[PDB]
Amino acid sequence: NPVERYVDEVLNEVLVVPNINQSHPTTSNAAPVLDAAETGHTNKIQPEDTIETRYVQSSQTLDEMSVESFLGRSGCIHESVLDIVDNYNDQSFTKWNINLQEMAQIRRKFEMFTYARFDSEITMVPSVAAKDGHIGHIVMQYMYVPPGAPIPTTRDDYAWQSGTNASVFWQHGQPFPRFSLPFLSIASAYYMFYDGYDGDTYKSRYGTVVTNDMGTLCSRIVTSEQLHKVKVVTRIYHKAKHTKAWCPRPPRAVQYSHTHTTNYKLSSEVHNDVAIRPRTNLTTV
Amino acid sequence: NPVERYVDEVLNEVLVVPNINQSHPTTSNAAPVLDAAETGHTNKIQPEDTIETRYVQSSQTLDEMSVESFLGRSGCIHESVLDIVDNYNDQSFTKWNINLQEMAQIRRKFEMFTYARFDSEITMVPSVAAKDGHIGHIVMQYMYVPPGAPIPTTRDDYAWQSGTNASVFWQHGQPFPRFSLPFLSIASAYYMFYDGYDGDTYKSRYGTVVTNDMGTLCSRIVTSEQLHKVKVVTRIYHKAKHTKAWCPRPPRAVQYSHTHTTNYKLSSEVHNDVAIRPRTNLTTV
Amino acid sequence: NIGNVSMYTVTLSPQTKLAEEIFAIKVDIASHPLATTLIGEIASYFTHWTGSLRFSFMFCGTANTTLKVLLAYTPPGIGKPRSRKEAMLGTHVVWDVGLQSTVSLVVPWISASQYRFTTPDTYSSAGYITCWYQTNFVVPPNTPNTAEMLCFVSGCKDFCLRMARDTDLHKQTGPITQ
Amino acid sequence: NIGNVSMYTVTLSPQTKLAEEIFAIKVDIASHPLATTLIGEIASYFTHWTGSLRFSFMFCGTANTTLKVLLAYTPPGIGKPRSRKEAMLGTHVVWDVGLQSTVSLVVPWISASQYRFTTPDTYSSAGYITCWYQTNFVVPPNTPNTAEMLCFVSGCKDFCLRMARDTDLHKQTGPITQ
Amino acid sequence: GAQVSRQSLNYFNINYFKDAASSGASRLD
Amino acid sequence: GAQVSRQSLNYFNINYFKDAASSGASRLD
Amino acid sequence: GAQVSRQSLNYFNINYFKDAASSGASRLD
Amino acid sequence: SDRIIQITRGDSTITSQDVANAVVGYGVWPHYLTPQDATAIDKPTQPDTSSNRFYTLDSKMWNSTSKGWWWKLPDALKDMGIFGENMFYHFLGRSGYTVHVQCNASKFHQGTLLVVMIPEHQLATVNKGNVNAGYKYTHPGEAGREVGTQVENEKQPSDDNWLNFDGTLLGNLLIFPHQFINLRSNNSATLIVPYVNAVPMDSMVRHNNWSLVIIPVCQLQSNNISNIVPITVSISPMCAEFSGARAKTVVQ
Amino acid sequence: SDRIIQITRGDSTITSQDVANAVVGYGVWPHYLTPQDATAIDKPTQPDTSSNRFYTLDSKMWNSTSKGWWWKLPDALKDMGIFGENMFYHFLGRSGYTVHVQCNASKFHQGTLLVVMIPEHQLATVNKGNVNAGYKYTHPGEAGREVGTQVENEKQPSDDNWLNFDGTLLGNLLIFPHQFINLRSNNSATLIVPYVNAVPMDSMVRHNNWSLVIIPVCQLQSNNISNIVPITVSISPMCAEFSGARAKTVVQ
Ligand SMILES: *C(=O)CCCCCCCCCCCCC
Ligand SMILES: *C(=O)CCCCCCCCCCCCC
Ligand SMILES: *C(=O)CCCCCCCCCCCCC
Ligand SMILES: CCCCCCCCCCCC(=O)O
Ligand SMILES: CCCCCCCCCCCC(=O)O
Repeated sequence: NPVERYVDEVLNEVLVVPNINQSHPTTSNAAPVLDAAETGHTNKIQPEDTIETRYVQSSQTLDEMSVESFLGRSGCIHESVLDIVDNYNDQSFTKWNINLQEMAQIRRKFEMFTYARFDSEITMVPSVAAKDGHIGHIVMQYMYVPPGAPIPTTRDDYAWQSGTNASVFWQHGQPFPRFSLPFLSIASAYYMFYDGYDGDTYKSRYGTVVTNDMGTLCSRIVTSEQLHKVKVVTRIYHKAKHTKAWCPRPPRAVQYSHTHTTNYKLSSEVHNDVAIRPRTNLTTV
Repeated sequence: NPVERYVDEVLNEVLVVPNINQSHPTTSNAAPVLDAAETGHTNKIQPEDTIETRYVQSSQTLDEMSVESFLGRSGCIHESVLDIVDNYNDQSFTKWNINLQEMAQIRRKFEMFTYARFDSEITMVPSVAAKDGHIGHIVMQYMYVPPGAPIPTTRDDYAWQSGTNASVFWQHGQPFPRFSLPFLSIASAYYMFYDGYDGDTYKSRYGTVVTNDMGTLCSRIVTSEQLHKVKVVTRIYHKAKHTKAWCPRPPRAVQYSHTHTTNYKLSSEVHNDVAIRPRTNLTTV
Repeated sequence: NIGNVSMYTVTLSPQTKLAEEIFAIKVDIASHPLATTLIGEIASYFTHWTGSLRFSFMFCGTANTTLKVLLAYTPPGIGKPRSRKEAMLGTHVVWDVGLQSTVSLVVPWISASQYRFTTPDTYSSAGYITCWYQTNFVVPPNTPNTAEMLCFVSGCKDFCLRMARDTDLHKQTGPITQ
Repeated sequence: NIGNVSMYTVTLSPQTKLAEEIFAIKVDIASHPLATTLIGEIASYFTHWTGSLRFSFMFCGTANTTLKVLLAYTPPGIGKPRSRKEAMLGTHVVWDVGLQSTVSLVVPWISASQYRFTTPDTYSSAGYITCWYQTNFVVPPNTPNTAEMLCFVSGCKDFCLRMARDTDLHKQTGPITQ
Repeated sequence: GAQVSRQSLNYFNINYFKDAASSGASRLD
Repeated sequence: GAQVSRQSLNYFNINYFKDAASSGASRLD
Repeated sequence: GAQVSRQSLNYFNINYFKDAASSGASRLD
Repeated sequence: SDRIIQITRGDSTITSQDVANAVVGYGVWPHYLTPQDATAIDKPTQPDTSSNRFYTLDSKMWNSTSKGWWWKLPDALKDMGIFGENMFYHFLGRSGYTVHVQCNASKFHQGTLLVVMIPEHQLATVNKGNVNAGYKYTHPGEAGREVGTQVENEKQPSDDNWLNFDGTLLGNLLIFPHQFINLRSNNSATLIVPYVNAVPMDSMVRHNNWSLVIIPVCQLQSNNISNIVPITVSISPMCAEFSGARAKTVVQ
Repeated sequence: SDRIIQITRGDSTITSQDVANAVVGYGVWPHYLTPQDATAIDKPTQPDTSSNRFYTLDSKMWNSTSKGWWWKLPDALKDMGIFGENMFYHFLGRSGYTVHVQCNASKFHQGTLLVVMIPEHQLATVNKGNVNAGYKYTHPGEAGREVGTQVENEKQPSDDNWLNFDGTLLGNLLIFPHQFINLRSNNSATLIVPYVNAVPMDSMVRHNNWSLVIIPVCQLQSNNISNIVPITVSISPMCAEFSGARAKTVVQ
């Protein structure tokens, strides 16, 4: 019943963990504790098998541990900066090659899976810093330029007309802009890792850069030159909706150094490079 | 009927007080007025038992005296201050170890019970003081950092990405931010008092500090450095929703001195420390 | 007595003058000395109150000590009684101390308005409850000549508080630090 | 050993003293050295944890090497056992190495509160798991006198994480460039 | 989320968010 | 777009926009 | 809080808040 | 007769011919933990009669200048037979109690003791900043604490009986389970309290659930002061069950 | 497989991949005392999992010159957790046991241990007239007795393994519940024994019901003698129940 299912959503009890049943002492030639890790399988022994447990009714749920929950939280993926210093025409617009590889926080979560398919919710948080005192009337334009569409080279470029491209206009004072984007890949899922090239020569590119092109985001201060200079920083937040993930993998142990690559750097003292805290010895807890 | 019950909600007549019935003169060997307080029980004698009362239909209700009503009112629990004096980078962000022990007004009400379980409604009231004249465009970020999550050490710390933590962004001019928080304890109820330690040594901690860790609230002015300095004071208001309370206790008679402890201070003239007004003598009303 | 447990006890003793007064307080739920009792404290969190109050008194003398006391409630519109005869004309209970230690006097809700203000208000002053010797505190030889009495207070079936407000029985004169 | 595969193996060898300690670690899911294991990493993305842990140990000596080891879990409220006798009084498994290489010790959920904090917290410390020689590492002549042992960890049917938070097991100290 | 009663005096007890904590004050027992 | 259930506890699962991507978080399997 | 009448000329007399004082002007006697 | 009472627990039977009824804390009689509320998954040990029996603590002397006494449970029983052993060998424990305070004088004596059972009686320190009561001071064992006798140490709790040792007025202690021992009417007080806590079971070594506070609200008086009037306390665990067995915890 | 075994008692689980079956003494599995056979009238305390769990004794070294070892029950467990506490706090006690002797070597080692459980193994003294074995000597605790190591005291029991320390021939010990640990076939021995006595319950302080005797009938031999071959014993009480609670008995 969708209504009973609805209540489960509200109470967050869609996925319940099993109970612990009462066990008793045993003397058998069947030893569940013994197994063989060589098989590649995990021994499914439970607490009732090693000790005498009591009956306990579990009331915990796994809803929050779902992939939708794990990846369904908005995190910053980019910080666009438009700092008017000495040339309005040149400093009033910018572009960014879209990707989820620049911020370690969210990148690491997505990278715990090999492939992922999801829709995106983008929320933008613009903040206008009054460098000279007043900010006037700030109106912004965020244009999504898919690969192929002409990228504007000036703040008054004809590409800004957005005859076909999607543009979001934000007027300072109004609530934060937000919009959704369907699964944009030409494949069935986004490659989180890609052991491939775009060719077979020594100079061929390697990794996700070959497969993950999401276009460019071109920003612009629509308002014309004002007496007082401002610094507009627009933070882009991304949330995954309707997510699916395949083939889980180990979490990134070292820091990220570049986008679209697993490359890393190690110091002379590697223990400083990983989260592992050195032990004094095996018996020191 | 939920509709008749609904009307009761609107009229606030869910819990009605009993009527007074007409009584008559009596001459009996059963004396209700006499009892024994030693038993630990209160004598349930009513007005009809001591005097000749008339019949009166009571129209008073106890709805407002409910625990939900008593604790269901928003009170200030914290005043966060971000005063830009001489260093923007250092003065533009702060943190607060969350607790309901800093404001006497609400603390005393909750402390009239030993254990309490409830959901929380948090409303924030930010006020930007224009120290130098203009305030520009102020955008705030309030991040809830659960115990364990990395606490930002700079205004541009990576922790601000909020890849998983809940963050609330407020843009000056928009209505006051507000959100709800589920019952956050690892226990079945919040300890209002705790006669225990986190260990068994002379240096073990005592009291609710051992059990009540709700994490940290980290604030930050998202907007970059502006010409004019401002002082942003954000007042956090907390309201209990869906409340339950157990084991009532005496109200705090003296002033609170510290958080998580019943400690107090007494002067040489203790009558000044309590609300008791000294009597001239027993017969002076 | 403030700061001592003695502030909770009333002492009784053999009198030489008849019908002497023992104590006299206001019936007002949030007035002193009722203010810091649990009911007074809770009442201070509200603006209006109504209903009857239940006052109980437990005799703590020896098992051989006798006494008859008159507990009276004087409705408003007059001053506190100057004598037992004056008090006796109002609502009262004659308490005979014996096997059962405690007695209860009920202060009936006698008011013009349905509710009264919790805070001290002239128009809504509830009256006075006084205590007098009905006879005398009598004891056999070799028995202590004084005895204590404890006083309790609670609300009857029709006590009710209304209009939530912040209390004036507790303050914060500085920051509560860690 | 950090930066080497050896950091994953425990070495066993013929002892001259009986009931010697082999290793001792905390049971806390997000404490070291459990922190970087998959379960520790995932646990670090949440604030509360609950349920039983499953610790497995695989013997990697020769087929002719014998050994009996005692694996014990000491519930909280006491220090780590100083001896095998002390450890043995708690939850434990006596592992006899033979045809089947791996053994599993289950650390039952024994706690006051339903959940514990994922981050190191005094009030919620889960206890210790220690390993001792039950007998000795015995080998025939012409057989290596030391052998390795691998240790695994996973959650039981009732393991559960709650309250999502950002991890402290990974950081970003600069911009990730193209 | 809507609890629709009828009596017509129809009562709608709507719950705009999917989390129980989001709802307002509770009803009396 | 409204998925109206009844139980009365009537449930309205409205979808304000015509594109599937526009909807909120998904239900659990 | 909705008083739904029918005549169709359906009338909805909604009361957005749970306190009687919150409602607007009264009807004539 | 309503004045008489007999309480049998295990191998102990206590009597009193002058009682003032009994009080069951919060109206709940002690009972074992149900699988619904349980959390620890191991089978609980329940000693029964060897644990749930009356243990008589050290007697105290009641005289004209006494300010009061207090004991904390389960701390007061840490050295009491099988119950004591069990609370140290196990991480977790759970129990209810029958508290029987005894005090007889004569029909020519007068005095009144206020016997209260306080849940989570978190003690305070006076004028010592944020320094809290030391573990040692809140764990006096069967000896309890005689109010107004100790030569203060920094971590010494409050001795202000009128302020309940925690900043609340004495007169309001009646909100907790209590009884009075008024020498003219009763010679004992009986309180049966259930297990009260925010968790199903807890560490008996670091968390004291209940606190037995005895304050003489009416001074002891008589014309035969040479005759000592003691106060004796007998406490009996009820439904005591423990979990998480290991080695015995030794507190220092 | 018939070679494998897993024994779970309370919070302990023991395994062995090379067993030679198990032996249930006299075919009777341990069980609690019935009201038909009972004599003491008080309700028995039954600790359950906190008592009925495996306790591992001090390991012994088996070498070419070893003559044997013996332990007496319940004496060997007098200092073992809750079981130990209970046997001293109570006058009466009753219990069954699961004895698991462990000894692993290699396929190039040879040796044979005779593991026997003897009921009422009343030890003898040799050439000492009518002087009997002293209480101290028959109560060695978890350390047991290493045959042929002590510098005799008058009250010192017999060390004649071939005469069973009581005047009977070793070869006939097979009449009692027993097993052999023959290094070429098994690495452990398991014996489950019931409560055997002429009375329903008894004093665990003065009467040792069972005696675990281990005699190496075939000398330990190998070409790698430097490698020590220990013998470890783990005993688990079963259906332990006690009666007649009082103060703890301290033996001197
Ligand atoms: C409940 O769980 C869903 C809440 C939906 C909010 C929208 C409420 C307004 C519904 C209007 C529908 C009109 C019916 C024709
Ligand atoms: C779904 O595909 C269309 C979404 C329509 C949005 C409006 C929802 C409110 C409907 C109120 C109707 C009241 C019924 C009388
Ligand atoms: C009355 O007590 C509750 C008031 C509820 C306010 C919401 C009104 C809008 C209801 C729209 C429902 C559409 C029906 C499908
Ligand atoms: C225009 C705002 C940003 C939209 C990003 C959605 C596309 C996410 C694809 C992730 C591929 C990757 O970078 O590895
Ligand atoms: C982040 C805003 C503040 C949220 C506070 C909710 C938690 C209340 C817990 C009260 C425990 C205490 O401090 O004694």
